[PDB]
Amino acid sequence: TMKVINDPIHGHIELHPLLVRIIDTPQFQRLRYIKQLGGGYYVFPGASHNRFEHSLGVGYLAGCLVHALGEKQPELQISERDVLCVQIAGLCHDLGHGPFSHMFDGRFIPLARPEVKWTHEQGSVMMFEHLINSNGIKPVMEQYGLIPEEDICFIKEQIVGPLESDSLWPYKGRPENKSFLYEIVSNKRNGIDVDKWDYFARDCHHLGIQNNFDYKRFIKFARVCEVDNELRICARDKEVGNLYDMFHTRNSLHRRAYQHKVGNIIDTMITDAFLKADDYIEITGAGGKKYRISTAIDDMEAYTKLTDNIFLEILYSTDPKLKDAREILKQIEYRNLFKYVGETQPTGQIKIKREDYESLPKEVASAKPKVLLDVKLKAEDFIVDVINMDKNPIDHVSFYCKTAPNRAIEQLIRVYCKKVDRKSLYAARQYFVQWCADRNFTKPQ
Amino acid sequence: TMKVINDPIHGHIELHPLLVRIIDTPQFQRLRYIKQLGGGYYVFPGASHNRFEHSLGVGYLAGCLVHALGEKQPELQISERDVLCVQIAGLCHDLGHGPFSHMFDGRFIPLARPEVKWTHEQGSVMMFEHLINSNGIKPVMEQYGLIPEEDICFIKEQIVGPLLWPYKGRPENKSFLYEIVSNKRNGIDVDKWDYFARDCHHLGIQNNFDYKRFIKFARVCEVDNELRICARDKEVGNLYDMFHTRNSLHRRAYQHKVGNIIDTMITDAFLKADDYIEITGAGGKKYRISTAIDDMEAYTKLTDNIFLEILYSTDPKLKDAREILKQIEYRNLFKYVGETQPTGQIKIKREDYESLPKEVASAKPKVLLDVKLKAEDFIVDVINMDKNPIDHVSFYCKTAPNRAIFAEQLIRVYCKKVDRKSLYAARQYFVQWCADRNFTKPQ
Ligand SMILES: [Fe+3]
Ligand SMILES: [Fe+3]
Repeated sequence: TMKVINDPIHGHIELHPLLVRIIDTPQFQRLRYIKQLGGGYYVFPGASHNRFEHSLGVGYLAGCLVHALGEKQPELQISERDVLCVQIAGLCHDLGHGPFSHMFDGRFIPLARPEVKWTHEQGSVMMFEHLINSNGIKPVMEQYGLIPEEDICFIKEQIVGPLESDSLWPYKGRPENKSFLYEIVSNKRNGIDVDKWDYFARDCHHLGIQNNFDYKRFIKFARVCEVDNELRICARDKEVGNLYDMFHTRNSLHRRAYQHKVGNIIDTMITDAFLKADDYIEITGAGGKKYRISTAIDDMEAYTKLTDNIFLEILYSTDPKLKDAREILKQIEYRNLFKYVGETQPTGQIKIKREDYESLPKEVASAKPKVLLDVKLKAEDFIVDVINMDKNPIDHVSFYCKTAPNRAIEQLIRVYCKKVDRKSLYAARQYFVQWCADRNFTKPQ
Repeated sequence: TMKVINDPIHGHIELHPLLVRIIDTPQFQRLRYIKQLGGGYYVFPGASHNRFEHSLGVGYLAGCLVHALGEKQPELQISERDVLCVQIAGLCHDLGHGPFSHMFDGRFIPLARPEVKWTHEQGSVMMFEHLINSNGIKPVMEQYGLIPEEDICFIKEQIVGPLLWPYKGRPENKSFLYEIVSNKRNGIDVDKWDYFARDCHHLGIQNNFDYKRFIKFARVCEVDNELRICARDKEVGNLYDMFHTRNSLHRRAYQHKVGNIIDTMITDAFLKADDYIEITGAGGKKYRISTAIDDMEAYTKLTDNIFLEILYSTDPKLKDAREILKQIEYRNLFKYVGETQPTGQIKIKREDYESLPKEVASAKPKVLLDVKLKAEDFIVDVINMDKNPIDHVSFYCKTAPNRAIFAEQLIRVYCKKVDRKSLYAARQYFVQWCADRNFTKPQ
């Protein structure tokens, strides 16, 4: 039946039946309720897009890439099984994302369970297992040629990396003669996945930013080529221009959107409300076990029901135990947001870790501003946001000469105050410039 | 002093402080949680847009058009007061929509409370009143030049209509101001200019209308001694493209066969939960999905979230409704039986919607069947809609500027039993019904 979907970025998108059986599941439809840019919608009206449309776009591009490669280089032995496998992986890369996307894995779980190590990617593999175990997708895979064991491995390894983790070949879903396949959906080495292609295009389409690259061109002029004796997705030397444009694009999206002063403040605000509500909201999981926002990631049956909905559940609650949290959201509505204090950077290659996120506010309040301050602030009154951004650009990308196509030719720390009196704002700036100095961080300007 | 927002459609929208005060309220922010195409999102994966962005765009377009009209025609005498009122009309236009937009007032309320007469436009007037009274906006309006009495009247009339010049908000010499946010005559208002563009941009359809061009070559001319907004002859081309865009959107999106079934499925889950869903209102009064339209304190909290409340619900009372929605996830949707029209007959009325399923199941298919379906098994979807329009438009010529120059009802039937035998029985019942109701013969 090959269902066709009309997407705003990719136009008509043909979907194989296995891809549909997966999409039409509770586990997968969950992304229809998780905004892609998270809190960015409270700054960009156009950012109403959710992770569902993204996951579809990534599946469509991942397949376009493998199929084009296999058609131009039959030697590579790219099979239709491989095509379908890469498609499913790109279709589930974000299946593990939580409410408001990055807010959840980058700031919420870190401040809620600092001892835990959670990643949207780990979550993706776990939800994939849940999806294929709760919707009997295993037999459907066999029916369409896939080899369940081997192929499920291949897909998960495409989403999270060598599972079993100067040596040899670490993957176990596919051999080394097909290494290039592991570079389509997620590849931070060259920093060019098909995921980034879709998210750049779509976040640009909806946010209002101009997209300068043309994924279609790459897909056409792409070719597997030998680099340091390894099969790698290379591209013609003429695409350098397009690549630079793509990097420009990436930079613009980060500066104007992903690192937006207010959008990030609204993120820390929502996170605060969640933390204040974490001891009261109940997400029912397996066997009725009542998980919490922070603990729901331990039972995929509940993480299925953990979406952006929680936000409104909080806003519309009557439970007095959720007043604190609810009022934070009410603040957002009225636009009585946290007040920006300053911005600093770690020194050297130091990078603050998630396990130490909860400590940052306290260190700020425990500082001793030289000039004695009238008002004394406490941590609870402080918010410390750590913004991560992921090296010369085109030098790390591989290229091939058209005559011989087979061969080849970071952290921002922002401090915001929950109090708005001119007084407390001045005191926060003092505590902040101190924390920077006594932790050896750049001089706030 | 201002407040620039960045929209993918209009670009850099500048927002006057009064507008920003109206926007930053729980009442206006509730529109960030009501999808525009409602059921469409389940068919068009990029139709995730909500009414909030639409509202901002209508506000912007309204100001763009009035301010320009006045700049070129000072004779008309348009004040910043008029612009701020028209702007507010644009913003609050949709304040009254309900869960999954047009589904709420066009099918759910009519099927749960046939006796009631609720329109989203009425609810917009109610929520606008609630907004300005709950967030002390009246003194702010006075601070920026408005006359709360008259001006709120002008805004409310601009949304719902009159209440021989039938308006108390503004006099007749300013009648053109009432054709910006909603002109039911020429089908040209900024609410359409926006929703066309934005919907096209999220659906994957192309929009060939350059609203900027109209706003440019647009002036106010007289017609039958009535000041109206007319376009330049050089815009006919543009207007034609507009009229195809509309049709395209209607044929391809608004009237989509599955998007429509999915909507009637949503309404079926809401109807199976109304009695069990509580919405705290004024004074703690608990309201139901179908009664929150009576108290705006409750209505303010009635958004699409209700969809996810039922889905994540554990109350066994809600199980039935949960299953309906679970089908939408699993894509085990209602099946399309057929379509018809009431040509040369009386049009179907909302108060009768509820009654329809039983009529269909009461039909006596001429050839007896092996399967007997029940009224609970049918779903009757009445699709209403609002000629050669380019003629209904008014036009002017540069030389002498001052001077001038689709079906109505679609009844569709879906079946819940999806086996062959049942769908066949359904087609028989439906054909019979169409016949003994003198409705067009099902194709
Ligand atoms: Fe992604
Ligand atoms: Fe509208």
